[PDB]
Amino acid sequence: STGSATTTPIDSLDDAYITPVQIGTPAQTLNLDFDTGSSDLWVFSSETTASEVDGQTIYTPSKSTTAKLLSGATWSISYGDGSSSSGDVYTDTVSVGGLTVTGQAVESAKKVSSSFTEDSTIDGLLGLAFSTLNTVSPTQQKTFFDNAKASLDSPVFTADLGYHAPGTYNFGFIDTTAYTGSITYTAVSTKQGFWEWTSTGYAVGSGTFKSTSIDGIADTGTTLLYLPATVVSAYWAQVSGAKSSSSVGGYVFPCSATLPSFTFGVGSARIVIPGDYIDFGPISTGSSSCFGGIQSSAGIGINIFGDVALKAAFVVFNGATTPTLGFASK
Ligand code: PRO
Repeated sequence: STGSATTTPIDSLDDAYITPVQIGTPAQTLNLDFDTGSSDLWVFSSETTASEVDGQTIYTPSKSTTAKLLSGATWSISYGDGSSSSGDVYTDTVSVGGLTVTGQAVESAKKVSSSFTEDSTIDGLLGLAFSTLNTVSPTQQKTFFDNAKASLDSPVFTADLGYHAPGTYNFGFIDTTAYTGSITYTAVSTKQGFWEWTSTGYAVGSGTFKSTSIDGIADTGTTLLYLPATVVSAYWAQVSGAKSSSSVGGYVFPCSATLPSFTFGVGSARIVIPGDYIDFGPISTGSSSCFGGIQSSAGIGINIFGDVALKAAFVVFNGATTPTLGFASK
């Protein structure tokens, strides 16, 4: 089997991407944030505290002939941005882009934090990290990808995120028309439950490439690129007027600037992030200070190749017995 679904930015800054997912029978279509940095499939639902719902489409298990309460199971998750959600669990039929899994754990939110309530475009998350991170207790549950795997033509999914444009998540096949040149594969560690890999270095604009190992995670659910303070300082030093602002919460730069590109290494390959991708626009409406798309990971504890980096590439998440990550230009 295979699946193929279009993923669409939620706003003009590509803050996140939503992908339609069919849940239950008859289908209830919810727009989920596919997140390679977590392992829970959770939704706004008929159980979500009413005051915490503001425009989202909800899953109503009582209207699904295939929904079953997973008795006694609960879940609770906190994300790197401080947001959180929790609730109970159903099993139901879930389809993404034509690929169907039966008996998928669908985690129904009873409570969500304010950032979720305030984002009316996101009806929940679909986790694509390793199932060892799944938060359901007392019986941990599998991700959609892990449940789908045995039916897939090939044990892979691919992320092809757009810059200010729709893109695609494919399951079970590599679309050889969706990238240019070759795909370069690199080793993954699952020790922390993430798609964790080691970049071979970086360059700023037209500068020389610095060979240096940077361990980090491929995370479609994080907007920005978070790298060591040394690397980030070297980048912003090339932008006149750029500085780190504790009041704003990171690097800002004059909106009149032209940003250099940023290159990261994947083995002997090089992925170039255009300067435009690194511009996240005014810090507040009408400001002439703009927020940077490359930020320090120093306060986070892990480097994160988020959407800023990933949308510059066609990315293969290879979930074979020995997992790997592939990157190609596009
Ligand atoms: O009552 C049940 O089975 C689920 C688990 C606790 C909350 N709701």
